[PDB]
Amino acid sequence: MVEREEAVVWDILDEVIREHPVLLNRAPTLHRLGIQAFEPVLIEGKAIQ
Amino acid sequence: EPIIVPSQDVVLGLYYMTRDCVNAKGEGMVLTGPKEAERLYRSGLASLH
Amino acid sequence: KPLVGTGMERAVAVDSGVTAVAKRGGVVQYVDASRIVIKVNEDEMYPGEAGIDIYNLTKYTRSNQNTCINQMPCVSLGEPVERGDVLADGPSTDLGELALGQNMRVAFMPWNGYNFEDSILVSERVVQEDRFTTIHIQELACVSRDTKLGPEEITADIPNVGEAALSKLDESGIVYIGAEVTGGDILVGKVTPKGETQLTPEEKLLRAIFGEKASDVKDSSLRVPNGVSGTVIDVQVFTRDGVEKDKR
Amino acid sequence: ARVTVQDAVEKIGNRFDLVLVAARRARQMQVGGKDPLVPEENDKTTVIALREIEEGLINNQILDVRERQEQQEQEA
Amino acid sequence: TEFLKPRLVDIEQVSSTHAKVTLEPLERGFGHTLGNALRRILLSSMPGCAVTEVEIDGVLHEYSTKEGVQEDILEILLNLKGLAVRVQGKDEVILTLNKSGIGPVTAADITHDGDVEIVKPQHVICHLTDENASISMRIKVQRGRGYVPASTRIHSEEDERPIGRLLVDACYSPVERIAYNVEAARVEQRTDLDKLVIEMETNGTIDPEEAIRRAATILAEQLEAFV
Amino acid sequence: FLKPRLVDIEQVSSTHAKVTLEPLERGFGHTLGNALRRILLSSMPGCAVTEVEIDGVLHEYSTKEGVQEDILEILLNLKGLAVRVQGKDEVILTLNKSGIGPVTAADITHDGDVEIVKPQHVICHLTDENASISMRIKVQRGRGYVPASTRIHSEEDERPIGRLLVDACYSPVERIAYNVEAARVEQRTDLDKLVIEMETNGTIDPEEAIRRAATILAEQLEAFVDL
Amino acid sequence: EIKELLKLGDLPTSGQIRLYDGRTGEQFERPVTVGYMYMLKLNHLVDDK
Repeated sequence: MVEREEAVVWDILDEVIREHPVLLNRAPTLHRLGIQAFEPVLIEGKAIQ
Repeated sequence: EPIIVPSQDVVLGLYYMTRDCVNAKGEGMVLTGPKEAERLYRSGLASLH
Repeated sequence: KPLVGTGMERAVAVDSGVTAVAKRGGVVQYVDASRIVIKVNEDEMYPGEAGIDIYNLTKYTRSNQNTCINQMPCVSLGEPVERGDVLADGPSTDLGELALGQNMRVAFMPWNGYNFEDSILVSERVVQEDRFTTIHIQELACVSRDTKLGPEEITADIPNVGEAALSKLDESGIVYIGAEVTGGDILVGKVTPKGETQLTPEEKLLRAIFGEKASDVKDSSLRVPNGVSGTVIDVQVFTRDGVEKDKR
Repeated sequence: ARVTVQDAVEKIGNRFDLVLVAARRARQMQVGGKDPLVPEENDKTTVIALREIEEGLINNQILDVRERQEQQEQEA
Repeated sequence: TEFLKPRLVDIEQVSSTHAKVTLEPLERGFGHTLGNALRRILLSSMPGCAVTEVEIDGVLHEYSTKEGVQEDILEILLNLKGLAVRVQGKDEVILTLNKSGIGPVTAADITHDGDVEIVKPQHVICHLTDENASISMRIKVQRGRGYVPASTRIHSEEDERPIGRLLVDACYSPVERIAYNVEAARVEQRTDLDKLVIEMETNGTIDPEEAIRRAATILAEQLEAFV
Repeated sequence: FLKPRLVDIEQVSSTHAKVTLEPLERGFGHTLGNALRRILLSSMPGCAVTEVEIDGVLHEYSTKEGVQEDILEILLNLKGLAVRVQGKDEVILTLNKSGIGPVTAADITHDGDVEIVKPQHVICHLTDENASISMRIKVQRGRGYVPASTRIHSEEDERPIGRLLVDACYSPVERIAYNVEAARVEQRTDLDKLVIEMETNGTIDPEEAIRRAATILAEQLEAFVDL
Repeated sequence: EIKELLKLGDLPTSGQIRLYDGRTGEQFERPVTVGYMYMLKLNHLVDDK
């Protein structure tokens, strides 16, 4: 189903994204202020907003 | 200290907001609420300062 | 080209070797794309087998950065030149003149966070006209023709697939002359022998019956790089030093 | 959505032990061991556990009670 | 060519404060063509009712004194502009306030005409302190469209040369706050379409849903030449 | 609440014109003129070449043996051609040119539905006489910028790889400015006269467009009337 | 010479026109800096990131 990216599985994808905490850590991070947590939003792009 | 201090763009935004001068359209009238004050400048029948 | 430069635009074209220059003047006779046939004026036309010059242009090739380079014909048909003028355009050049990018109507106004210090805001008109686009023609090396384990052949015996993959793999088992390869297809077929220790006794006997090479030669071809979707334009082949290939 | 967790601090303010406890509760919710009591608002188990602690209905006290309660239910 | 139709609207409601409309789906700049539109229309093109003039009687100034008042005639004027009123088959109407004694002069003590309906009679106009406090005003409420500041309207009768009237800002806007927001809507396999979310508030001379269908008719009105 | 109305569309040139609306009310013509702008830049059924299967071209990274330009270039010059369709949404043509000369856009198999705005638009340059280049041009109709990129995901398994595609930008409209000013009628203080100064590429007619675009606004009012 | 060419064109002596937002249509108070500059895209591509 995901082999064809069925619109169905995207709604299942939704279910596993709605309130799923995410951790964001940059590379040039030397101090702890480069690590936080957020909430996902479906973005049609290549870069992490 | 709440580490995140408005850097530059956002600072200027609020800086051009809260600011005073001598010449401005409507300078002198009275309003019973900042709510209609909102609907006063979004229309633009008076100056922001 | 930059409208407001300093006057060294043609100076880049002349002091660089990205544009095909003329060593003699004269009416161009047959300009196509990969060739520019020139007729030279007699005042500077050699008394040695007359004088018809030629300039060959690189047509959509690769570079170090694997970026595309194409000498674009700036001279049309029936147009004379001077001993020191241009015939082609290297990458990022306009009439020889150094033309790096393009100039637009730039403005400086704060506007809904799309410009925070480094953040830039551009009109969709750019990619709607496709003015700023690049071409990445890439080269991937392939090996074949005798690995000590067994003399290799290109494609020949190709298992693990049907005939769907061969729709673009001709009578040589090589990729088409302009295919749309994507995801995980195969570029060129590469065959390689297997091994002694791994053959089972129930396939050593059946091995010495159904041919000379039953379950020995496998499919270990060079495949389309995982994660790319492009178009094969040119094939650079090198036949065995001494013995030719087969047909392609 | 959830603006802060300062209300969790009002009840159980360890800031770390919180993580431990409610996480185990969310796992009993995963494995069919149990099920929630506070209706979810599309919130997956993590955020659901957060609500439970801020109101203060299912904290460490009650969770250990549930543990020993299941012990009478499995034994007999 | 294939066009798409606006559907699914979440009428998020909280009493009289705000209603937030969530409609899906929108396209490249449709959350703008929609949002911006409502804003300017709800500001300088929306019919409503509000006080235009207030003749006290003797004192026709805002910075004076009136024995029996804990406020100032100035504060009185502000509450007058904020009074939520709505008429039906009348344009302009003048009422009368006849109050005396120690107490909050609410919007109920005014004279209620067969068209003048104070939607919030609880709205205290002015605070009236101790003893006598003989206050009596002649108020002029009018029907208009938008917002008429006194700054641009320098009355040609008793304010150009004389006094006898006061100049307030008639708020003919049945709303209070216009905050439209753009947020990525999402069609399953498709890309990022948009979802217009409108945080809109109304005073009381109209409730959220009615207001939506109202301007909708006026939009068809100003699109009547073609659509 | 006077209805709105246009006047004769002042055709200064075939490429650009100007409409004028006299019956406008305070505020409407301004925000609605901006609202129309987005619509007259989005929901517009444009025409764009999608699939061009060329004679001796397996890929656009080649040059026809007999032409001066490059195939990639020629495809952009095909996007430079403004064409109209009347009945069908899609039509396949065939360019047939031979002989030394700037290939005008009138040598193609001209269907009664295919309608060029300027048959003088040179697509490519033939430099030889024995080179008859032929190419089937599959052009269709849709709205907004719809690239071949977003369309190759379905693909329909395009095995015939002699078929080289191009990005379909479906936008006839171009530059839209609106001139708001005092509308001088003798019975009113001042109304609004919207002089819509428009630029087009020259494919779809303005009036057709504005009634059609206002009907799309009607689509976008549907749920705004529905509560 | 510069101002002379803005005068030699039908352009503003200043080089700052009052624009009308494509998302509003109002005058960006105090004419804004406008004109052409030669851009330059770098070889840093997101597919290599």
